[PDB]
Amino acid sequence: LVPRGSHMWIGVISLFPEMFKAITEFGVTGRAVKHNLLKVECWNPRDFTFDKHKTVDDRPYGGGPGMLMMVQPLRDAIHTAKAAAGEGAKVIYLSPQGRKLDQGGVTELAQNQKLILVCGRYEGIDERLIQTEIDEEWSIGDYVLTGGELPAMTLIDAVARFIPGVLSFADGLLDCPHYTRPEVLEGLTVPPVLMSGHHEEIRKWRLKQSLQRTWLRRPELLEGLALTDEQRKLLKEAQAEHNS
Amino acid sequence: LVPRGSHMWIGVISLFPEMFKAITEFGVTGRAVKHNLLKVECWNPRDFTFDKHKTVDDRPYGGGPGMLMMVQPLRDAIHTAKAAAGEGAKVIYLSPQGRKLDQGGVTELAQNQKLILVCGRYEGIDERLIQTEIDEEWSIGDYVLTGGELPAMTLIDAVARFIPGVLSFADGLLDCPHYTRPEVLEGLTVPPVLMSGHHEEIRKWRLKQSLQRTWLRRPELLEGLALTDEQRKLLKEAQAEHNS
Ligand SMILES: CN(C)c1cccc(CNc2ccc(C(N)=O)cn2)c1
Ligand SMILES: CN(C)c1cccc(CNc2ccc(C(N)=O)cn2)c1
Repeated sequence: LVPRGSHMWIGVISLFPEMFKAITEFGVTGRAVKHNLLKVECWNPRDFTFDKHKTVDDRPYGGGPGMLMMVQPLRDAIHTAKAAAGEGAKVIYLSPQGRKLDQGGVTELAQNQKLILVCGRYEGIDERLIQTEIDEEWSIGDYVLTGGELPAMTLIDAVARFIPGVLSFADGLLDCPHYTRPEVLEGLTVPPVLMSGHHEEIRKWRLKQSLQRTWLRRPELLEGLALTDEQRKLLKEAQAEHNS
Repeated sequence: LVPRGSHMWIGVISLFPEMFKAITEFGVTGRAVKHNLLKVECWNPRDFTFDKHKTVDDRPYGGGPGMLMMVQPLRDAIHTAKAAAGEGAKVIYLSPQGRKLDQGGVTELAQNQKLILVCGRYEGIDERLIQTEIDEEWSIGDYVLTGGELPAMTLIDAVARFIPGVLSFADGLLDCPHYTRPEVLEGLTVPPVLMSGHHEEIRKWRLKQSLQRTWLRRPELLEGLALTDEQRKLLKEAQAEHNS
């Protein structure tokens, strides 16, 4: 009954599929799953092992302190996910060596109706599997985590927001400050304009604050933008008041 | 019995504390928790409400489509976490408007023995709470998620790796490719040097590959580095071979 149509299917390859309950069972993403706007399906390489101890790691050629994902169980899990996905599924590997995710990249990834996310553990996966099985390698940021599961979940959450029905950044700026009750909090008052009921004055104040915040915190983000006439004016005003 | 000492305590304020099972119950972080190297303690603003329906959101002054976290339950939850933490706990708010996390920032945050992480939902929290309760505002990347929980979990995982006992980036470079069995995979062979047993040749090959990979994928990362004599040489060699 809930209108889908732009529903999204996401296959996940992970040694710890139960981690994905954090997004499939709670909040907005949990609702998206319940309403069939989002489907997350997990395959565990451990289920594709054949030895008694269900071995899923293997030693790197050339030595070193780390292990890699064992090729055969991982490869078989990926092939099974691909078979379930059918035609048109893009296979994504999350790693610190990948293309850096930003909101633009999220909107690009969100254009896919089917994704398969491969979650590496240990020191990652065999380079030849990346060559033969992986379409795109992405990073959620310049830091190292214990597995690709949190990055995969982060990507799912980010793209889920663009699925119709699931739900100032949209303009490439940081957001303005927001206020709610009470009118006075530890001596700090709400900006009078927000309680004026003057919608146009409130819009312009918020936009001016967003411009000022972006300039002060992330000035490089401004360089990437072609500001509107109005934005140029409000930013100039904010900068003048800062130097005043 | 497991040596701790540099153990870390992390308080979390979240409307969905059960999401944090994804890190406290599984993998390396799950082991860290079991071994008392890492403690994660959650407070839910819903438990600090007094009305019949346990209301945790509130309307923004000045209108708009979104809601904010209700101040009183959130504020009381934060104060309770602070009381439990005692002296010296840094309070962190995760938002897209915060300082961008990278590995350097992770190592800085990891110097804290106590952290409190505040997870915003809806359109975030009252600006005056950020002023009065929050020490530092951090972002895990330039994208928007449905809540601060995945960013909080991402930060916990990243900093947990620096807790002694819990466990090429360390040099500011991307990692080299790695290989494991089989020797031939879909016609693709393992680089002969990795099966040569010549440790010095293998080290230099890996370093050269890391330099080449960083140059090709993330050249800006190289600008931030003062390369060693050896790194300058191997990078020059890799670049020469690319133009050859
Ligand atoms: C070489 N190595 C340690 C490694 C290689 C691949 C995957 C993993 C799993 N960890 C991840 C994955 C992604 C990210 C990210 N920033 O998107 C951070 N951590 C580790
Ligand atoms: C204004 N707004 C929508 C908002 C404001 C604050 C928090 C939140 C919760 N969502 C988050 C949190 C952090 C990150 C990050 N990149 O670290 C991404 N999403 C949303």
